[PDB]
Amino acid sequence: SNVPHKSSLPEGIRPGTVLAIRGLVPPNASRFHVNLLCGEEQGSDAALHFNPRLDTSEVVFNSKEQGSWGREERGPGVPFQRGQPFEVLIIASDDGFKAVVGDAQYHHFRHRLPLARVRLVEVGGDVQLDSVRIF
Amino acid sequence: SNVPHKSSLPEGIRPGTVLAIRGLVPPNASRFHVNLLCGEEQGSDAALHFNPRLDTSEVVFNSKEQGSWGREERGPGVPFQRGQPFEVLIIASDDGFKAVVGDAQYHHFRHRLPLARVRLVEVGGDVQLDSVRIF
Repeated sequence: SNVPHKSSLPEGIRPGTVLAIRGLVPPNASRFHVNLLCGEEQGSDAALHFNPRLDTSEVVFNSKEQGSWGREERGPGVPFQRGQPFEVLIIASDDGFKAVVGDAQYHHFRHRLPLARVRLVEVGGDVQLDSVRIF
Repeated sequence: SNVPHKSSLPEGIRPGTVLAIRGLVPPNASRFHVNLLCGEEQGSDAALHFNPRLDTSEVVFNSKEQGSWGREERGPGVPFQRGQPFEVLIIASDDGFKAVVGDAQYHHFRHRLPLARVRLVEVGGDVQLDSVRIF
């Protein structure tokens, strides 16, 4: 099911980077995640934690700095559902991350960590990954 | 007939703007183009001219400033096919525009004109335009 999928970013990501994720939410999915991490260690700091929760019908955005999670932000409802495919874009700007779902602007997450700290993209949880691409 | 499509950019563009163009090349197409223009008058500067040419089997990149073109850049082959649909992403970064065709980055066009000058997207030529979206 391609999970957990990891994409190393040796030179980081610059403003104007597009992370395109396509996949299927399987019929009994609880939640999956897309993490922009600062290192490969267990529990690495996270510039972005993108967490669709099918079981609670929420989409959580958060960061992790010096080992402690920030305050969660929530998007406007769950634009995913079990047994349906999806296309997500996570777009890095100078100001934050834009989440696009189903070709529609979904949520904007202001930067909390420096963007230059990102070195790894991880995708895992209850998702059957079609493709992960980084432009 | 066959008038160029125009979309204005109210807030202009900056690092992180993504221009998503989906369409189809007509079966007897010669060429089509996507322009990032700096104004609404005829002949205004083009920060980016993206010009797939089916008749000469190439894709030409260029810029226009005060009526005169610049140095032409070309990409590896032509990832377009007469009669076939396509998806193009033009991604504004800090050092240039990233052009994605299909599922892969095709060319990097380093900025020649200031990014803050772009105010209009124009698409013309032999192309069926299905959707233009700015994220």
